[PDB]
Amino acid sequence: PLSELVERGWAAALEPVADQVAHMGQFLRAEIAAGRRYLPAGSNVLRAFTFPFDNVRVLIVGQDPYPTPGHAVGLSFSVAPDVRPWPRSLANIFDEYTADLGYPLPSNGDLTPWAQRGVLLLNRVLTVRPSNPASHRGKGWEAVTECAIRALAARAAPLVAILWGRDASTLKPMLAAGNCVAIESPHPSPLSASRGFFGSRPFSRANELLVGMGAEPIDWRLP
Ligand SMILES: O=c1[nH]c(=O)c2[nH]c(=O)[nH]c2[nH]1
Repeated sequence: PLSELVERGWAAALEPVADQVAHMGQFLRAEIAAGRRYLPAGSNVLRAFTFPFDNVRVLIVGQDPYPTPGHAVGLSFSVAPDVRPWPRSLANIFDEYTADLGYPLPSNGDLTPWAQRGVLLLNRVLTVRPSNPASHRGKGWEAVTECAIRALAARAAPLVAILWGRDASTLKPMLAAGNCVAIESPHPSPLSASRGFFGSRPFSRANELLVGMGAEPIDWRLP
């Protein structure tokens, strides 16, 4: 029952895909029964939707959770506070963080503070088989996250989208079709590094766009 698993706003917003969420629940049970594992932990799978739907001002889109055991924590790109070294994508994100914003290197890879402040860290696919990158594509997550993005875009509220998962022509449509949605283009991914990602200034440009739409900027500062 969605209201059990996600925040009040999110439970209402995701009502249309409530059965598909239940189905993914049956999928993950079937995987354990079949002797395959999944990440992140069951209690972290919908973690992105445990922060207030109404407060979201930025969407960061990834593709799939980290396939390495102990990395995936149910926020796109985030890792648990004791994870070191950081995955490549997150080191790349943090290099852009310091360059764009001028802040020092974060103390750890926990992006929880971004989530608390209205950054939706959403992966298109919300589970993965450990050590098998992108193993859960086409298992039914795509409809769920599409609806989430659709719902978010439909709010009479400012939204900036950052696309770090390369599915631009998949996602540009839903978003472009909302009232007050700005999409950061182009769509370099963290692993494209110095071929487009570094200097993309996603953070400062999100804040310029929010203030331009009469919204408060995000405080991007991590501890
Ligand atoms: O394209 C991606 N790369 C990652 O390294 C990653 N990590 C994550 O949670 N989502 C994504 N998406």
